[PDB]
Amino acid sequence: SPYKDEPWKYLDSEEYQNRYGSRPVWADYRRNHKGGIPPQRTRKMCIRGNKVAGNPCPICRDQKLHVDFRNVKLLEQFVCAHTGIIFHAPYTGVCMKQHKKLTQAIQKARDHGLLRYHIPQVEPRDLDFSTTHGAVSSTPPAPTLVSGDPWYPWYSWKQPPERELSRLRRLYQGRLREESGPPPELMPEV
Amino acid sequence: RKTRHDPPAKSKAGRVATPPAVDPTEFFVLTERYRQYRQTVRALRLEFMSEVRKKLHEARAGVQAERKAQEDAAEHR
Amino acid sequence: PYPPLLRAMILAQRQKYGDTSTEEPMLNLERARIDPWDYPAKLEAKTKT
Amino acid sequence: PMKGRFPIRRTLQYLGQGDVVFKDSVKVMTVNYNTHGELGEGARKFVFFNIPQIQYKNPWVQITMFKNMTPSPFLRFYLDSGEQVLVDVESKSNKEIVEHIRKILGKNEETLEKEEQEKKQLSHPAHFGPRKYCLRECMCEVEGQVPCPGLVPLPKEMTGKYKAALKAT
Amino acid sequence: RAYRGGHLTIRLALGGCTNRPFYRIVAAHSKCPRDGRFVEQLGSYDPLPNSHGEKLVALNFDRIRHWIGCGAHLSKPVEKLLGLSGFYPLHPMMITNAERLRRKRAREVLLASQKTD
Amino acid sequence: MARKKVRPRLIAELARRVRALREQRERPRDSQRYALDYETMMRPHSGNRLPMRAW
Amino acid sequence: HTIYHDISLKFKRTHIKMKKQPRGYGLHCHRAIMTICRLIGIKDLYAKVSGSVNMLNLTRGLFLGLSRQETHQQLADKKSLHVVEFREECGPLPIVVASPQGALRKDPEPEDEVPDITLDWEDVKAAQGMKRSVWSGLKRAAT
Amino acid sequence: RKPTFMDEEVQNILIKMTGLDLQKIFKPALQELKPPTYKLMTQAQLEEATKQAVEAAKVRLKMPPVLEERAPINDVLAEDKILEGTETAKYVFTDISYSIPHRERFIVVREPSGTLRKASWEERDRMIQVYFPREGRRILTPVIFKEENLQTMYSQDQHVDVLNLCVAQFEPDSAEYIKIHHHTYEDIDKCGKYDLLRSTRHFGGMAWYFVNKKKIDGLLIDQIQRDLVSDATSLVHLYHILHPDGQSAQEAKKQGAEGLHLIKVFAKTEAQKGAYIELTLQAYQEAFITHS
RNA sequence: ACAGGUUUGGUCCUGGCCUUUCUAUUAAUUCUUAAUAAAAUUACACAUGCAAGUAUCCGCGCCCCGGUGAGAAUGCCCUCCAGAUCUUAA
Ligand SMILES: [Mg+2]
Ligand SMILES: [Mg+2]
Ligand SMILES: [Mg+2]
Ligand SMILES: [Mg+2]
Ligand SMILES: [Mg+2]
Ligand SMILES: [Mg+2]
Ligand SMILES: [Mg+2]
Ligand SMILES: [Mg+2]
Ligand SMILES: [Mg+2]
Ligand SMILES: [Mg+2]
Ligand SMILES: [Zn+2]
Ligand SMILES: [Zn+2]
Repeated sequence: SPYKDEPWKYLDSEEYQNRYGSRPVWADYRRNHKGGIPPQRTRKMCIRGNKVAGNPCPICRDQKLHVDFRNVKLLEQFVCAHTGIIFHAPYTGVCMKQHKKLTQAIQKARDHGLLRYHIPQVEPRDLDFSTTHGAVSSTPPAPTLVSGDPWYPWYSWKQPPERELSRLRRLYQGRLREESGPPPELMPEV
Repeated sequence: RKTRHDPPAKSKAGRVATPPAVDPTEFFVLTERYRQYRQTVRALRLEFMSEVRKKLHEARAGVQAERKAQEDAAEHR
Repeated sequence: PYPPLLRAMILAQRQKYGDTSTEEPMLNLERARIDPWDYPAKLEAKTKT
Repeated sequence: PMKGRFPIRRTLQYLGQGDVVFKDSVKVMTVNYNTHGELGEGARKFVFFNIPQIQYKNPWVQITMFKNMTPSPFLRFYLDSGEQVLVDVESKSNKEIVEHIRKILGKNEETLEKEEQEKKQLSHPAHFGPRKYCLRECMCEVEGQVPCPGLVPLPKEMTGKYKAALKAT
Repeated sequence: RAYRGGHLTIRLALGGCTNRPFYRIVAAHSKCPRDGRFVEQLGSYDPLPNSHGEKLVALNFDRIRHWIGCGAHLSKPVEKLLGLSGFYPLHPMMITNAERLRRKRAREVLLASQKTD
Repeated sequence: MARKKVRPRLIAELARRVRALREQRERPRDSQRYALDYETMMRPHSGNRLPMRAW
Repeated sequence: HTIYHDISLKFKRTHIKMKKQPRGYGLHCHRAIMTICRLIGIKDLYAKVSGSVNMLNLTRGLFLGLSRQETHQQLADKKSLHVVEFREECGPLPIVVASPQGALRKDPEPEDEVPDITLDWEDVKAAQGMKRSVWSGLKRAAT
Repeated sequence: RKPTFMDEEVQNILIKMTGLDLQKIFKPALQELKPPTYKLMTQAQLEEATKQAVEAAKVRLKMPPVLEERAPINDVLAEDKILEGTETAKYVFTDISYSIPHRERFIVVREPSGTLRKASWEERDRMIQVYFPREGRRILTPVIFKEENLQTMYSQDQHVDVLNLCVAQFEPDSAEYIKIHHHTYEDIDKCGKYDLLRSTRHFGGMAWYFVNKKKIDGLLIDQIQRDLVSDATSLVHLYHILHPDGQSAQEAKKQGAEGLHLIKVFAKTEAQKGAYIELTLQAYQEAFITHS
């Protein structure tokens, strides 16, 4: 591809109109299979390194066709103009590595307004809009909240009495541990 | 796990559990908070039991249930 | 005092029914008395009345 | 299907479109009709068409028919309390009997609507589980959260092997 | 299945994916397995934060209070999440763990100050 | 549950009576039940070891 | 692009059942019926051949069924009523395609509460979703 | 007694000014298709079908509620200093209950600093979308709503789709909702694309925005050029009702002019392109009087 | 099933088989890394390690988890629940 910057230029160029014309890129492509019904799984990847795996895909046979979310005329050939659904790989004839990328490009183009799709009429989320309820409005703060005190007074670290400390140390002999007073208020950083 | 009819292992047949180190100044201040929290959760459980009783009575003999119980028989007659 | 979220729930419950009473709600601890672990328990069978 | 006189009355759509739902008190419906005379034409058409419609939506209610026992066609509903509702039909058409039955003993529009609205509550959109009961299996598929490891590989800083290896040194 | 006893417990069933835990808050029997038969699912917990740096937690408070009034017990992480939410008071285990973390930070600062000079 | 081809098991019912009789006749007396070896801190009846804080 | 009405024809020993299809169901028929429709002009069609599969009888029965079609205009002429099309996507919009040219009869048609139609079990299964055949939902090539 | 968008005196006029165009209302979308149905009907039955279709299109043309910008949520329920750095991320708690509305759900957040506050709107709506998803909503902000993609979608004259997507995505009382609505209302009357909103369910909304922004020149000339005299004499009445204190509303009362002169008086009193409006009215007169 | 091959000098009809699609186990050939899911011959017999501990003694649980499908056409769904467990005065 000489363009490498504008995939839509090739679709309007002359060398495309004389080859494909008004017919989609997968018009004359026919996929071979084993019996009367083709497999539900198409070729995984048709280009391994530099070797082409025999009969190439309609997209992969001409390297000037770039899969991109900008050139919508190429992606429109893979979406039914009536049902608005994505053509599957057995329907198109492309390899799965390109079919997944085409699905991603179609979604990216629909997420950019470039490709049209159905937009249903949806009613609003809430039947009534009430901003007066206590869920979204401000609540009257607690007297312990406006004073700067914890929600429960026993949340703070209180020093136990020395008699209780001795009563605990008398019963927990042998397993005694180093004492530790109130922890710091603010934890320093590294 | 094991079963009631399985004998214990030889490595733990003569094994006794060992308690860890105990810090009293922390253990007491933790047990007091334990009690202050357990009384609060007990009160909250009692509040929830009262709410459940209220809802069960509203569902059994409620002023909304009796209206239907009467109007259905009236319309039936 | 009630916990913060439950306090907000209670303040928003009666507010919808037209109750402008800004009185502080408290949780009662009358029946919340519990015995310590050193309190010995009974060993007889409970009578289902 | 093809076999039978009216193959349409043996389809799921025909049996589902019949909106005749009794109350919880009706238990037995004894329909006694005749096979002669121009009068019992409505009762015969009712037995031929609307009996499966009612039986499909009332599976617990017994429906028993009788032919050539009394010269007057009638229906007899046996309620749970023991009250016997007798409905005589002599010249009523097919739809008239259905409307009369729905008027005398049936579920109202509001009665059906409240029940079908309460049944919707059991399936909750916020829960998680299999596709049979919940809309999502693993929370990875949520657009905002972290994707599933089988679909998107997790970075090395989040792998449990890297955390178990950095702690060894 | 039929059990000999057990008590209703509101716990967290760890049903998720490898290196991606996912706890479903559920009230179930105590003698049933973790991801086994349950009574009612109430909420969900996501341990790993999303792109917004938020750990999503779900609580069906109306059913939670109903089951607790019915006599369901709670577990340690359930109590921790309830204390973080504010439906229940903060757990003393969380308090003492915060205190231990502050003491560890203080010891780290002291060691960094004594190793610098 | 309740079938027509249910066999009336009698051994399962007789074992209940046997074990009920053996529970009362061979009931270990509280003396040797609470007997205690002050050397190994092991109960000779059940085989449990006492905790370390009670030593 | 499609045929007017569903045609269920029975030739000598070949039973052909062809159903009308929208713009999105293009020529999902036998490999010979598709070849014939591609030269006729039909772009969307579904057809099922049961019984015999003889090529000559298949062609003759297909042509007979396609020739015995009833145009909307002829139906409106023979019934003196408006042929109102109700597109499922266009909602309750009463689209009119054919008008009964001539004497417009003001007598309403007899509304039958139960249409005595001759359905087929092969269609009842498709309507109820009982078609568990693995060859039914296979992805095939394009037209 | 400030007239609101939900008032009958405004709604009955907006419906008449929008009008009923079934050929655009019941338009085949780009979804799955099914074979059509056919049935023989009389002329009376055809009229009944058309009136039922009108009754159904009323629901299609049901207007979306337009509100003001909601106040940001900033309220602290409790403060815990012991949670200064115990956690790295913040915990978002959402109350799940099918029997309560969404406007009354408690969406709280415990920050890692130790505070427990209420969540803002952008977080509350996101959590409501996560725990109760509806078709047409994206958890994250879609990229199409940026200036580039939005300008491209405007150039592709998809404003109706833009509005139907924004209404489904955002709340009608949020900030970005009003932002995008005013942005597309700027472009439609900048480029003169009022016809794209002729029979949609947003014509009332754009008219109610234009009567508040006092930009009626383009919409008025576009309504006059389409031979719509009733839709203009109804718009001038909406303007007079919404702005009672004004020379345009007082001169009309003191003159007692008819609906046809209500446009000329509005073009003379408070119109910017009054000469253009007068020229368009004269061109409409010299054509309609001669042709009918 | 959108079907195709196959009888006969040849045609039509009836008709069975196979091919065409999708999943799982084994065997042959080949083979480079990660992640995810799953590891499935055996109710044939087992060497060895671990899987039930807690606690100031009391007590509590000790096929609960987990494992398997030999027997049972066993069963699916629906009323009633004795009895057992948690909190209460109920
Ligand atoms: Mg064993
Ligand atoms: Mg796993
Ligand atoms: Mg054959
Ligand atoms: Mg032969
Ligand atoms: Mg192998
Ligand atoms: Mg080998
Ligand atoms: Mg023990
Ligand atoms: Mg098992
Ligand atoms: Mg047997
Ligand atoms: Mg019981
Ligand atoms: Zn390829
Ligand atoms: Zn996952």
